[PDB]
Amino acid sequence: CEHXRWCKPV
Ligand SMILES: [Re]
Repeated sequence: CEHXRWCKPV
C-alpha cells in the first residue's frame, strides 16, 4: 500500500 499493507483476504 504505502508503509503498511491491506490487500489480502481478511
Ligand atoms: Re494492502
